[PDB]
Amino acid sequence: ATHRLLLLGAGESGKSTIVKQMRILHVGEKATKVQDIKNNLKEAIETIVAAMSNLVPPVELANPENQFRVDYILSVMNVPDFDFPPEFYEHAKALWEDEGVRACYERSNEYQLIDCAQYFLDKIDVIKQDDYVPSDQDLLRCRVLTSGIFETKFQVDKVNFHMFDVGGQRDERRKWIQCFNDVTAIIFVVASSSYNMVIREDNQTNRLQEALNLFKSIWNNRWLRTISVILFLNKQDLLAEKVLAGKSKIEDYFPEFARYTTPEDATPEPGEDPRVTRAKYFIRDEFLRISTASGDGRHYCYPHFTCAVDTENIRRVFNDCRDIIQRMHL
Amino acid sequence: MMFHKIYIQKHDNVSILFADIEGFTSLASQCTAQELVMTLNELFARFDKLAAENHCLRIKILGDCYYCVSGLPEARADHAHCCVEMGMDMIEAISLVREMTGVNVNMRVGIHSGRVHCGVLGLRKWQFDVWSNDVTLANHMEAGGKAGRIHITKATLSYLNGDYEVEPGCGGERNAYLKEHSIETFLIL
Amino acid sequence: HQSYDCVCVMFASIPDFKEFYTESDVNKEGLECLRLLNEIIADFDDLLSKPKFSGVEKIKTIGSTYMAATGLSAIRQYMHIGTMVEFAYALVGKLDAINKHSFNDFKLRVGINHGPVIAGVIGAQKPQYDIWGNTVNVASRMDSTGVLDKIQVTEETSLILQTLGYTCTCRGIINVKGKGDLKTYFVNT
Ligand SMILES: CNc1ccccc1C(=O)O[C@H]1[C@@H](O)[C@H](n2cnc3c(=O)[nH]c(N)nc32)O[C@@H]1COP(=O)(O)OP(=O)(O)OP(=O)(O)O
Ligand SMILES: Nc1nc2c(ncn2[C@@H]2O[C@H](COP(=O)(O)OP(=O)(O)OP(O)(O)=S)[C@@H](O)[C@H]2O)c(=O)[nH]1
Ligand SMILES: C=C[C@@]1(C)CC(=O)[C@]2(O)[C@@]3(C)[C@@H](O)CCC(C)(C)[C@@H]3[C@H](O)[C@H](OC(C)=O)[C@@]2(C)O1
Ligand SMILES: [Cl-]
Ligand SMILES: [Mg+2]
Ligand SMILES: [Mn+2]
Ligand SMILES: [Mn+2]
Repeated sequence: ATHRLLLLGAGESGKSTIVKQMRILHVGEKATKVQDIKNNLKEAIETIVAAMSNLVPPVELANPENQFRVDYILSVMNVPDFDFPPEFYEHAKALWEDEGVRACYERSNEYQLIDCAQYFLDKIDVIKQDDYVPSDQDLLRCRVLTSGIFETKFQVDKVNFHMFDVGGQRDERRKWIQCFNDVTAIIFVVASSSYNMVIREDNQTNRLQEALNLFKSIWNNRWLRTISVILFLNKQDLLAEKVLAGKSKIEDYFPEFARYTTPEDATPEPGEDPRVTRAKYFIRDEFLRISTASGDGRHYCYPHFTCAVDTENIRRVFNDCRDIIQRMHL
Repeated sequence: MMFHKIYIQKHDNVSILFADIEGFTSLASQCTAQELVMTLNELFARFDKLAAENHCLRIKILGDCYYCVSGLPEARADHAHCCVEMGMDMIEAISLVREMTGVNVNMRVGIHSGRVHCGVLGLRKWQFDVWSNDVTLANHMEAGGKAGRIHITKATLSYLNGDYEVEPGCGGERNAYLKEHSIETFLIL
Repeated sequence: HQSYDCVCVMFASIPDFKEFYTESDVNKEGLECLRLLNEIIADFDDLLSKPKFSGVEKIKTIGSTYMAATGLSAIRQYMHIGTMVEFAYALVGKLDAINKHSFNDFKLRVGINHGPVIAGVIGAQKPQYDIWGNTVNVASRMDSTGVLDKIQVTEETSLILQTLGYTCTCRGIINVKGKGDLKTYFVNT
């Protein structure tokens, strides 16, 4: 039997990261992906420095010396084919070391900054080696936007899976429709953590709210009245951290969180902070209200608290899915 | 259940022939609106004959444009020569009803070979049609064609076993699409 | 076949579709596109079965373009004219519905014009219904040169519409092949 799974979700929600996990789990090339990793590293640093002067209030370096490195990073910012000379890494790390720069990083929600920033910046010395080999984790972090539709094929216990990946950004959504017929199930991806961020498309639409409205669009779609949705509440790790950091409150972006108390059937993780539990579930329910209101038992919604970059958490919930595919005779 | 049953079906290895009237407006600036519709009907009546002979399938008629396709209903390896011959017979066909018109009526044959997706769209007033890039391209041969000749693509020449004789149509310079798509056109001699 | 003195012809196309058509292995070769079109058309056809559009006659569909006519159901006086217009708005209201569910942004282009037309059938093998005349391509050209979400109508057409309680803006001039330069107007909503 073959089950064609479609991956839908906003931008950077983590769609490509799951398809990656599928090759990790059920399926010399790493050479070409080193470049893309470095490209990430570059964007990460150059973006944070850029934001320093534009944030309000602006952000001052803790070491005036670094200004020159700041001037450096900017000068090579739009360079076409960058050589990634040895100095670059030095100037890069230097800045990262700079406390003021990190202060700016903490306010990265106030500007568009790729996820893998901190991760990669923290291994400049590793990535700079010319004998450098990307770990599976690094590849999981390597962010590269997807434009168009990509189909991946795998097999699990001789059960065939045809997974479809697409672009999450608004301009891409117009290609989705080409996979709405004969689809088996929809795996809707959500970037739980991005409750304090806005999308790139206008830098004004809240990212979480964008996911909601988008989910609503798929749920209540005139051609998905029967299709059940496997809702992945991803980037749990980022969410938890954010919640525990206490810096930016959820009730400030979604005031309805103030009225919220945690559910009964709530099953927390071993030693999971009640605030984290209370939050991730608040988030989940927001998506359930959307599915509950309509559908008429024609199709169903299956939540999942996930972390795509985590091959273990993913091997876990994916099985939770293989079941529902079989168990529901889908 | 989700989408209306689509009465569509793919079809590989076929030949798509388009044909329009060289300067139809000049033609209409002379004869009565009725006489045109009659000359038209007259022609295509003769056309539909040649079609069923040349193993073709008339698809639809849009004023002065006639487009049938060999390779249907049933697949035929001879699908290319059919359209060609069809073009041939069409060439003379139009030439003979030019006698009745007493005016410069002429055609412009364009044929590209490939694959289509045919059926019918919507729910009401069904009309058989064909759909594909090759089908768009065939249409552009008819456009970037040459009056009185047969404008075949390099694909239509490869299913032809070159039993016919071609020559640079240079259609790339006679039509934007053919140029923008690096298309080597020819013309049956 | 007979002729008429006043039929309101309308052409409505979706330019944005030709680009949208993609023949990739993923979408089964533009099939899924044709499937999305089949819906669009099917949707427009559903309008015909209404109470106020009970006088509209879908004639045929060419490419992504919808071709209907009003006033053929006859041997205040030009109500079918404003009706053909009301049908344009219908098509659009229906097109912006699809977009909502296809995460797309399709836009219709309209061309409405009237005048005598020669109705009847052409094609000998399987005959098909179609209307002819200058009245026709003029409305056609009103579309091929119209603007997105705008109905381009000839001046005669304009005049009446106003008497019918419509406002119109003079687009300016247009070179209608064979008919020289004409002065079109846009139906302001
Ligand atoms: C004064 N004109 C006419 C009087 C009686 C019958 C027809 C006409 C007439 O010239 O109609 C045109 C369309 O309505 C009509 N036509 C096109 N498609 C359709 C169609 O789908 N249905 C009907 N009924 N008519 C159509 O055929 C004609 C072709 O228009 P094109 O813009 O395609 O010009 P061309 O084919 O490229 O020739 P040209 O002068 O460069 O060389
Ligand atoms: N911290 C953390 N990062 C994650 C998680 N899931 C994915 N990411 C990171 O998110 C970034 C974007 O992931 P990606 O899979 O490209 O998003 P996408 O939905 O595919 O978005 P697009 O590429 O169509 S615009 C990557 O750097 C990836 O490593 C998670 O659970 N936690
Ligand atoms: C529907 C999609 C697409 C791309 C596919 C195609 O092969 C066409 O339908 C043909 C060429 C093709 O079906 C033969 C008829 C005709 C009338 C010549 C069509 C139009 O030119 C269409 O353009 C329009 C107006 O959509 C076009 C080009 O559109
Ligand atoms: Cl998201
Ligand atoms: Mg992607
Ligand atoms: Mn012509
Ligand atoms: Mn024509």
